Amino acid sequence: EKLFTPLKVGAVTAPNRVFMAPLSRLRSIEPGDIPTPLMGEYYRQRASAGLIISEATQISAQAKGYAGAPGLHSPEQIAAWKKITAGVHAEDGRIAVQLWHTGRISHSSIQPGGQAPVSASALNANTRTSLRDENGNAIRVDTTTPRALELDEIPGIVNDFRQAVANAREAGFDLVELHSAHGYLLHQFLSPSSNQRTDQYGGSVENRARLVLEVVDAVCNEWSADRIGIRVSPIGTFQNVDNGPNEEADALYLIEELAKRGIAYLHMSETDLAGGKPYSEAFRQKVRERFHGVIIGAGAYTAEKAEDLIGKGLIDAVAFGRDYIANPDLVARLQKKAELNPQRPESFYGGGAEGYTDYPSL
Ligand SMILES: Cc1cc2nc3c(=O)[nH]c(=O)nc-3n(C[C@H](O)[C@H](O)[C@H](O)COP(=O)(O)O)c2cc1C
Repeated sequence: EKLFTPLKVGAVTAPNRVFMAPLSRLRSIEPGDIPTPLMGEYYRQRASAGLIISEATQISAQAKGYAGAPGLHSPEQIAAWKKITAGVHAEDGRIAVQLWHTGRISHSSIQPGGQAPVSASALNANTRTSLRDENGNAIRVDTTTPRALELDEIPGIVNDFRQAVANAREAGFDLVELHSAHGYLLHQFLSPSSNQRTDQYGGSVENRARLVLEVVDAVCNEWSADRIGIRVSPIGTFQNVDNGPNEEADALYLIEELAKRGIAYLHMSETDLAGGKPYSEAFRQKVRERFHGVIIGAGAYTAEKAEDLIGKGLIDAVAFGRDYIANPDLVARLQKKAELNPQRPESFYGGGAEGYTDYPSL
């Protein structure tokens, strides 16, 4: 068994390889998109994880696409996150903040000034996001057609990521995870399906990856490379964003570029919740030989699959999502081979303590 052995992950050392995947639970305070003491308790309950990766967190107000998702741009948000990271650290845990811009997966009603959200191009995502109704309950609503970012707006986006990472450091996070997956802003630029730009930020894979790599360079400079992770989902289709006709070659280009920056980790979201074709061992080997930091696998993993791939030297750790929703002490349960609590999907998004902090530990 290798799941319960330590792993150096950039600036910190995880005592085990059972990581908590980033999970939007949409329970923040509005107005202000502010983390809450209840969120603090939820994360504290899970502090035995090798590493906690937080729910996706806005780099800016414009970044917002979901009602109830927290930010890390305002003083009030920084102060609230400080309490949450202190709680995790009080229990000898480690926590990374996942930072995103939702781009076109958003709605005008939650944008600054109530205006259209932004993206690489001006075509609708043709999906839904989650807002709140008049009583504060999560509701699904069709995405608003975006405006294409103007070329002179791109530096501001890079700066917003940079500033959010500065803020993450002050808030006491151990690492940051850039959300470059699942059809959100960075992935919108990466994918040819969502990027029809004719400037240097569209066309070739070099142009499509230009933005995410500018962001990686900015955040490594702001803090340190050993503090930076990135989540990608470069094979398959996610939230209507596929990865184009040369997805494998384009993925390896991006991974080679990321490797040059010497960042802490590469987190691969292998499938959407609806499923997809499995990664081949050949492709995993091609990834492994290009990236010289920690590789985290994710997507419907079992402990058995995690052990198999860690044992083969293809990944270093596994992030569990839904099992972590339902099992605060997932590490102890997997170590002891104990049964897991049943999941209650109706309370994954929005609401309060029920379905959030009421899954018991052993
Ligand atoms: C309720 C819920 C919220 C999620 N929120 C995020 C998120 O904020 N960021 C992210 O990268 N992935 C998010 N995902 C994807 C998970 O991180 C994970 O990749 C997915 O649940 C598959 O892994 P699992 O089979 O271990 O649950 C979310 C998944 C669920 C079920």
